[PDB]
Amino acid sequence: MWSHPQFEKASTGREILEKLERREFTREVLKEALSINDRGFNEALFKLADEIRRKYVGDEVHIRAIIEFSNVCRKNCLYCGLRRDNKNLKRYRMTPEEIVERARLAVQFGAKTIVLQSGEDPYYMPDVISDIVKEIKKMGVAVTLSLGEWPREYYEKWKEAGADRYLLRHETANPVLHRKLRPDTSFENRLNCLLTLKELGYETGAGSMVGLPGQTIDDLVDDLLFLKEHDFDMVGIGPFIPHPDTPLANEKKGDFTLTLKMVALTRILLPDSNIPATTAMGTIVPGGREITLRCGANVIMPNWTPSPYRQLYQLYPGKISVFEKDTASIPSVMKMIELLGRKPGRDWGGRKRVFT
Ligand SMILES: Nc1ncnc2c1ncn2[C@@H]1O[C@H](CSCC[C@H](N)C(=O)O)[C@@H](O)[C@H]1O
Ligand code: SF4
Ligand SMILES: [C-]#N
Ligand SMILES: [Cl-]
Ligand SMILES: [Fe+2]
Repeated sequence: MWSHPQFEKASTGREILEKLERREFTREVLKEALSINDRGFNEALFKLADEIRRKYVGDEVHIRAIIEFSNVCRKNCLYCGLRRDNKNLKRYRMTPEEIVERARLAVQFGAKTIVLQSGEDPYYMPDVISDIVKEIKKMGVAVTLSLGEWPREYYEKWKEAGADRYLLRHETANPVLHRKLRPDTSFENRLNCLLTLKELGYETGAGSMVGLPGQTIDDLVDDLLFLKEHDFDMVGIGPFIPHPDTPLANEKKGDFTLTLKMVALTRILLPDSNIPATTAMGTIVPGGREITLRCGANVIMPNWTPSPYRQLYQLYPGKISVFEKDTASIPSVMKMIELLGRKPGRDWGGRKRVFT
């Protein structure tokens, strides 16, 4: 028997970068990219992702204004502050008039997509959502829904009402962990919803949380390969942020750098996808969204939920700032985009097929 020494780190990193540039996306390559803790490797990975972003989605940063119109949820996900067992949290629902008029104001401020997100709140489902969507589509903008898991019939009604996109983050592709963290449902259900949305012709968004309890680097690799397999139009990635009024209150927070590497690898794997710099990235690090927009992201989703509701959509701590008026976010993100040397989107920013 003979020795078995490891290879030097910088050269291994350079070999990983070469494999990523040649698009040799083996599990071992993705695992090693996620595992290397060298600032200079990571910077090269971010620059690769940024290059691919420049080439295949360009310099426009698309603005998607989010209205979080109800924090009522029938589910009990272990990570989420809106879980039904959290009795500390004041619940609210916006009327259709409040929602439509608030959407009109975002359109006037220049948002070209309105995102309607909520807890899984049966009050609205399906017909109130259809009515709201029809009204917002008259404003000349795209509509994205992010309402959770519903029957195919509901998704079909909302498509006929005019919805363009659906964001249903897959959370984790590990089916054992998924069920542990989402005890009402399953990864199979979540995937069936994503497949139905695609079949109905939505632009479909998935994406995971990074740093969930029990999640490993091998699970993150499976998330990347899941995203690649389905060629999602949008991918929403952010860190898990523990919420004090949930069973996961005392667990580790997701790591910003690891999450940024997931965004970068997602852009490399899916060159023409729409990738937000998520709210959670801005919560975890000051300037986190700006950094993420330099590491492969091309979308920003300012929070347009009005007072007094905004502060109650408490998915995780620190999500909401109440230091400025509730109309500040769209101008703010426009200034951010200008300071980055980017441009706001000129059209609805739908996913295009320009890579291969
Ligand atoms: N503690 C937490 N940390 C980070 N993101 C969280 C979080 N709790 C929830 N989220 C994220 O918030 C997203 C929107 S939840 C609202 C939409 C819908 N009920 C749905 O579940 O799809 C979830 O997809 C999840 O990725
Ligand atoms: S993640 Fe979505 S489904 Fe789960 S508790 Fe939160 S709002 Fe409800
Ligand atoms: C979400 N941004
Ligand atoms: Cl969108
Ligand atoms: Fe988001």
